[PDB]
Amino acid sequence: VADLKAFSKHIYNAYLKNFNMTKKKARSILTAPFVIHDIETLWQAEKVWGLPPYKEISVHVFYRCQCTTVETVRELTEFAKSIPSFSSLFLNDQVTLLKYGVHEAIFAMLASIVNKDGLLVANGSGFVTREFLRSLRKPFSDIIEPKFEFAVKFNALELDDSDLALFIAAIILCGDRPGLMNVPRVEAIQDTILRALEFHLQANHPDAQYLFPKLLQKMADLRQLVTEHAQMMQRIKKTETETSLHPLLQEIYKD
Ligand SMILES: O=C(O)CCCCCOc1ccccc1CN(C(=O)c1ccc(-c2ccco2)cc1)C1CCCC1
Ligand SMILES: CCCCCCCO[C@@H]1O[C@H](CO)[C@@H](O)[C@H](O)[C@H]1O
Repeated sequence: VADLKAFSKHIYNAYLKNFNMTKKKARSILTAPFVIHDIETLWQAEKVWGLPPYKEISVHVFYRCQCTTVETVRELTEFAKSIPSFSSLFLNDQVTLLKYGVHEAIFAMLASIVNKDGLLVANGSGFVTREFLRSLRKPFSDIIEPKFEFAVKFNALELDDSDLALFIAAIILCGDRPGLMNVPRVEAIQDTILRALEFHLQANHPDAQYLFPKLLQKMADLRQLVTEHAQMMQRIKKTETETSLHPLLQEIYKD
């Protein structure tokens, strides 16, 4: 309880140092950004704002998701490396962790910039509506909406940034990942983060009953969210041959 408090402080600093936007700053903005809600406003935003050559509205928007997804893998990688227990693993295990962990963490973190009406883009200087993203053609509308369903429920838990750092540290440092070399070591670290999380919630959310087991179920739900995301990504790679898929995301899905 004493030790695990110090542990959590370090993981929080890892978080504050590496992530380009806190949930704190996102809610404050979300409560002014340029609203993108149709083709004209997307154009004006671009003309708020170097991607692959143009194809069409839905694909262009998918290119922008893809670029932000890659940018977030970057942050998550620096954040992981800022955790001494992560950085102490052999480099191959770090890659295995990030490979199977980042999309779960990405979708967890995504909730911070989402409300029921849309999400922030371009570092908070823009806001893209959910109805606009719903209007894109299949399969680009289908891959977007489920993340929204997840976020609004997740945001009802009202985690702050110090909760999120442990929660995401817990997602990354997961002994379950296929092809781990040193499983007992990663399981041990995961257990520690989870114990630290449990205590942290006790102090930070003293009136929130069931919050810890609530968040453990969200980790199980994120796992299913990502399975469905990869399946949709398989369909896009198969039916949308003219859409470019970033090589880094390719190396992640190839598993
Ligand atoms: O999986 C992969 O690796 C392949 C990529 C598919 C990812 C599916 O993308 C989704 C789905 C749901 C919610 C958000 C996003 C994309 N994101 C955005 O922040 C974002 C960025 C730009 C726009 C935009 C600009 C102009 C008009 O719209 C809109 C949203 C999040 C997601 C996680 C990191 C970023
Ligand atoms: C930047 C952090 C995220 C990295 C995620 C990408 C991991 O890709 C994997 O890299 C391995 C070599 O390291 C290959 O042996 C695997 O075939 C490949 O799937």
